[PDB]
Amino acid sequence: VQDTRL
Amino acid sequence: GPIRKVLLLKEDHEGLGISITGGKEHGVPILISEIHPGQPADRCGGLHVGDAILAVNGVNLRDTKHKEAVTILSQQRGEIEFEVVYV
Ligand SMILES: *[SH](=O)([O-])[O-]
Repeated sequence: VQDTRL
Repeated sequence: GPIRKVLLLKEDHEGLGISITGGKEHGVPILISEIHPGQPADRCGGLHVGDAILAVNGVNLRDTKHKEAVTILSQQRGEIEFEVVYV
């Protein structure tokens, strides 16, 4: 998967 | 498992302070992969790594692609309610 910081 | 409703407060110049992974294209839910120290999620508590985010502010994330969830999550402001379940 991707990994996205929010 | 139990679905928890978790509150988080943040100013607009702040991030949520979480990272997410997963999404419909991967056949898995939107999952919390990291909680960043000192940021709103960490300070407010209640979220944990491995939680599936079922909804945020009443907006269902159960069948969202990764980028959709990123959009929805990133557009929430102020007082934010997550509904999560640890998987
Ligand atoms: S936090 O503002 O909800 O602790």
